[PDB]
Amino acid sequence: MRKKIFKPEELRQALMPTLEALYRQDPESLPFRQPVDPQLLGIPDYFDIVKNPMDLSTIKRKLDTGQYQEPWQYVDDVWLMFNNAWLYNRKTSRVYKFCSKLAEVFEQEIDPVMQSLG
Ligand SMILES: COC(=O)c1cccc(C(=O)Nc2ncnc3nc[nH]c23)c1
Repeated sequence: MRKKIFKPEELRQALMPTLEALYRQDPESLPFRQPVDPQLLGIPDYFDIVKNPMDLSTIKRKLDTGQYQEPWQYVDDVWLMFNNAWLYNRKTSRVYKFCSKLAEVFEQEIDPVMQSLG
């Protein structure tokens, strides 16, 4: 099977608008722009529950520097960010609701872009 047919710089160009769409969500992107800081947020159990943290700044730096070698690796990091927030936070919470808003934006933005890689 063929692997890594796209250049990382091709993935950067194709996928960047889906990431920019998340950054444009105000105020829903604000809890996701920087890594969760458990000390600042007073949630000392965060790293016990969330074993692989992810946030927009980490995704952005990986995409900007061509670290994604397959399109699904980017998609998996975005989903990891969402799934961590839904896992840790109460379904009734503001962060949980804001996560769901971002995931809805991402779903609408990502489907046509993945088709354009077909
Ligand atoms: C620059 O950072 C901020 O301004 C800000 C504002 C409000 C909330 C947060 C924040 O990270 N809250 C979170 N609490 C629990 N779990 C989470 N998962 C993602 N964010 C989570 C950040």
